[PDB]
Amino acid sequence: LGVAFEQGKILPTPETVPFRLTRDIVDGMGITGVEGVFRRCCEKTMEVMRNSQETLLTIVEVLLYDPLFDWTMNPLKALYLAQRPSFNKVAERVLMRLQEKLKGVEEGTVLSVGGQVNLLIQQAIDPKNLSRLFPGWKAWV
Amino acid sequence: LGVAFEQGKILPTPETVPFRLTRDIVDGMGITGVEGVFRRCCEKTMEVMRNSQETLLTIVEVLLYDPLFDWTMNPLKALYLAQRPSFNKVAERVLMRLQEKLKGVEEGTVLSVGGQVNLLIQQAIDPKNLSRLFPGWKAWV
Amino acid sequence: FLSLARFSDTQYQRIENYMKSSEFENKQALLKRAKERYTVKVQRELELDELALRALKEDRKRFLCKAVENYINCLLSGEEHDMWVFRLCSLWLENSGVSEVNGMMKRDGMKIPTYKFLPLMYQLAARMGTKMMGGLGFHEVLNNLISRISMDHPH
Repeated sequence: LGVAFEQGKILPTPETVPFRLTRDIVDGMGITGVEGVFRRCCEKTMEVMRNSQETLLTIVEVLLYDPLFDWTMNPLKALYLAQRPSFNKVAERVLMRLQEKLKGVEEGTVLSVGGQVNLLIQQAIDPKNLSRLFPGWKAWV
Repeated sequence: LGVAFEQGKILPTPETVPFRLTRDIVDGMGITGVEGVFRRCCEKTMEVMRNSQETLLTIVEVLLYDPLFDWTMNPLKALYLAQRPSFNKVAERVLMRLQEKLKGVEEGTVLSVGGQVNLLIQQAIDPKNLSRLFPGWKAWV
Repeated sequence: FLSLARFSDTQYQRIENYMKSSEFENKQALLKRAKERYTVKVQRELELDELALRALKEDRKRFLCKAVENYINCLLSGEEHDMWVFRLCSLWLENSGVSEVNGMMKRDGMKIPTYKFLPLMYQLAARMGTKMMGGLGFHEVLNNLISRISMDHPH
């Protein structure tokens, strides 16, 4: 869990998927796929996250100001992760992005829990986003 | 109407009231005061503004990029208004503030039309905010 | 036409916001710091980022052209949504350097009735100029449109 707080998007090969929802993952959920248990559980989890936005934001604020927490991406880490043969401003931007996520703001518009979950599922299962990803991530898997 | 887009808050004596709702204004509305016709009409107007947020934002974008529109506050105008005996960044900040107003965001939280109207009425009729205002504005009037 | 124009404008606005987003600036600053074995990967990233930027710019240009064309068609196809001439003018002024947008404006906007441009006549007039006049230049097209509006509604 070294990579977090969307530091993977800053990588030379940006990650365009919020999480891994590849074909194997959906196939292992049964015939219903993402529809059914997965979508309802995602909605319930998002509702819980939204209802506890203040606590989560406070915890992340505590993490982001830790002097020994080296969560920021550096060129050495970026090259090590993908190899082939002001701190205050960044922290404030990350906190603002997290607050927008907790309040359902994605592209400047207010989205409900169901709409946000549907958008995340669509982004994760979009083949176009998976194509841009690094081969080592094994999007086809 | 020379002063607009919250340029009055940038003045040496900032304006802490969104509009004029002094004692005379409320008294002229009848015995019911702000309650009744005034509050319902404010809610209806705010709903109309919210439903046409895209058009209003586009119009304000057209205004703010007009080379001959000198809407920004300058020290000469600030001193002339209250006398006693990067442009792109400012425009973007103003547009963001207008978008937050149109979407009901006031202090980083989503407020309904009724809640926003109640907050505006409270801010306008607050004696503490009126006390800080310039005497020439005649808050007591 | 209005629905397609709105969707194309939304996509173009999202792309423009992504270009101006602080995340893009942070990524660019990281690449600049990294560029200052090591050579091969530095030039590889300085080529991949340029390729991605070119593709994003091409997508933005395509979305902008489609949005402008659909807004023009919507304006020519009715009068209920005349308020969107403000969005069409905002896109035209903010993208005056694109030759395709200027050509589309010259070919189709002259068929639009002039009275739809009356409310924003102040902003149309304030953009008059001479330095970039030509056959496909923005200034000549704007001058011709303003003159035609003035001829139709001088008052």
